[PDB]
Amino acid sequence: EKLVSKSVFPEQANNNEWARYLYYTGRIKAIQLEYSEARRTMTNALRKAPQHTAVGFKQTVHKLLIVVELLLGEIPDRLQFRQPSLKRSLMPYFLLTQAVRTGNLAKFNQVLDQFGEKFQADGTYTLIIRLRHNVIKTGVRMISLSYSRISLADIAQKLQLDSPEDAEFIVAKAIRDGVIEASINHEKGYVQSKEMIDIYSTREPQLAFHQRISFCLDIHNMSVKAMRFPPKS
Amino acid sequence: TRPANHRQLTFEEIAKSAKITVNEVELLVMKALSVGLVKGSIDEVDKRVHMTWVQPRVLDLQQIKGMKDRLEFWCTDVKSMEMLVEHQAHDILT
Amino acid sequence: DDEFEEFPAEDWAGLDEDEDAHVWEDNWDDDNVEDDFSNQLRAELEKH
Amino acid sequence: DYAKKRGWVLGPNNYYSFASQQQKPEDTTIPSTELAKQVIEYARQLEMIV
Amino acid sequence: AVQKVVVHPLVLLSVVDHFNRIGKVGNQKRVVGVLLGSWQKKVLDVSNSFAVPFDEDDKDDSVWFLDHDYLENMYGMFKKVNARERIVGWYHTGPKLHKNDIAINELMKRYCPNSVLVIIDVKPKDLGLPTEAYISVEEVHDDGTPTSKTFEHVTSEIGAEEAEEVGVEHLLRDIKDTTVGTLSQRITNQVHGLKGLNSKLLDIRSYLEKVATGKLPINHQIIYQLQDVFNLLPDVSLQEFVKAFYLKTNDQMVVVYLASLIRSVVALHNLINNKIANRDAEKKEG
Repeated sequence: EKLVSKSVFPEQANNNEWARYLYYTGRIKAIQLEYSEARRTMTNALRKAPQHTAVGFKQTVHKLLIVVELLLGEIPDRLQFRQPSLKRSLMPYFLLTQAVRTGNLAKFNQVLDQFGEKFQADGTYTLIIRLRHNVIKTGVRMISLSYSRISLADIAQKLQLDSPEDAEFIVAKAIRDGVIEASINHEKGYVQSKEMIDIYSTREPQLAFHQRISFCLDIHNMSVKAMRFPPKS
Repeated sequence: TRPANHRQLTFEEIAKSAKITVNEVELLVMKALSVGLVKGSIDEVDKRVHMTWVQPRVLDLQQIKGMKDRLEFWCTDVKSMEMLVEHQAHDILT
Repeated sequence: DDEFEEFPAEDWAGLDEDEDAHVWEDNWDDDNVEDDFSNQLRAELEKH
Repeated sequence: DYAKKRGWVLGPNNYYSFASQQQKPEDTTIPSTELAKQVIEYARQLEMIV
Repeated sequence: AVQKVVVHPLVLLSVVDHFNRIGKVGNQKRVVGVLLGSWQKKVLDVSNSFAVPFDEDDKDDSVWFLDHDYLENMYGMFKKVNARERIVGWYHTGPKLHKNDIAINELMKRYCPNSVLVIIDVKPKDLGLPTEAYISVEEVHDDGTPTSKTFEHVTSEIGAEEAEEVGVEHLLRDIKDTTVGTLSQRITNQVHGLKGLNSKLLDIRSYLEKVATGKLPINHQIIYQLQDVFNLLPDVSLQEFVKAFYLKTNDQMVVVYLASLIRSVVALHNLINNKIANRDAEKKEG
């Protein structure tokens, strides 16, 4: 972590060396607690790898991406799992997600135990353990997305929890983490989700399009620079 | 008198500075607009009124200075941003 | 190319044959076990 | 004492405001100088010889 | 009322030649002549000019001579050469409006009642058009009471026929920068307009200084006009206006972004084609 934080990656490398740097930085973050940046760097890497070869590399990044997203309370998409190059290499993770959605600690324990040595071999076991105590998070994010205001007692009923104070506390910690956007108000006893703000009216669109325009002009300058007219070679 | 930024009166203030009841204020401003003294509108719902412009009125030798100072601010702004444009755009337009 | 031979692929020891090999669209919801929707409607009506 | 240490208003008994509004930033002023520089730079890169 | 007055490059160059010839003759600071042209339903058309001997007393602005007999003779000869052109007004090369102007115009007003005065400065220290047009009208006051004749400014521009355009473009080989692209629409304006606005505001400020310091009297129509000017200035802190400005800037950006994507793809394609051509040339050479 110190080494990476101190040296600077040159901005002109291959696709492959960029992919390797990105994988290692993603792994190092995921091992620490900055999940979101790890997710982002990983997806950049997977989007920068060679298309055809590197079956093992794709396997590596995909399994780590699955684990990190799960750790983030989102649900990774099912499209990949049936891809031929990663079908049988992720069955552990397929069962794992089937478990994380319909959270059943019995099923989570069954799958972790059975496919245990494999997880350890991958080099992730620690993270899947970090998940096992965060299975609730998916449910609370779902409850927030679905409801614009719910009573805390309703949350307790929905999460198969003990007295509604436990759910109260979990929701408060969540909103603290930033996974959900809401505001708790117990004097009536309901957690209230925050409205939707208009992104366009702000200045975000201008910034995004400016960045992309700069990239395009740079592409052009490079492209016309690369030309060599050697007919007088 | 109200500064240009605010210039959004309230019925109650009309009634207190004209010695009229709030109910009969609206006709006063309605007429003022009709004759051609001030342009604007009325907000009966909120009991306010927006005056987009007031008839020109002679000014003494003090408000003349305020207007001149505002013109100085204007000239300074204009030069600043003419310079910004020229400098940032030098290479192309030499 | 720069084949990542450094990284290993998955072992083919077991390589069990495909159970059904269906390829339509997968989709996430298909895993859930529902209760024969008609049955839920009938139970509702019985309970009203 | 702990409430005193933190920045809590200490309202009615067991009633302290956390100021979750965060000032609710709504003011906007149209930052222009940056935008003008951005646009002139687009034009520069567009017309220079590369 | 004249909605617009169009002068022709030949007229401008002829007035400059006139001023050069008299100054070479010397002992003058202004020149006076006529202007020939026609009308196109309120869109004037000045097309030609000739001289008219004139002299003035600089010290007192009530002595002047203008040989109107010369004007009539020259009108005869020019009308013999070109019938389609009739007197339209008169011009003079003094920097800014003089006091005699109403006197001369009332003299000229016999030859053309709808006579417009066109001043052609021959030494432009500014960034703006070289001509100013003025039409004499009666002005009735609410308090200024006596009704005099004051000049009302009317829009003016420069226009040319194909022959004049050809000639001027030929002579303009002393400097030339077309770059119709963004370079022109950013040198011809933005900078130019800001410079002109600054100069105008500075003139207003000089006059305001002079009035405030007592060097002049107070004029009430000017004060009312300036109050209206300051009342027009918009406010840029209204959420509605900020919202609208951002919306429109965003649309403009999406279009420029698409344009740049297009350009990048085309340049890459050109690089690929050049690379393939080089490779083929090498393989054939090897």
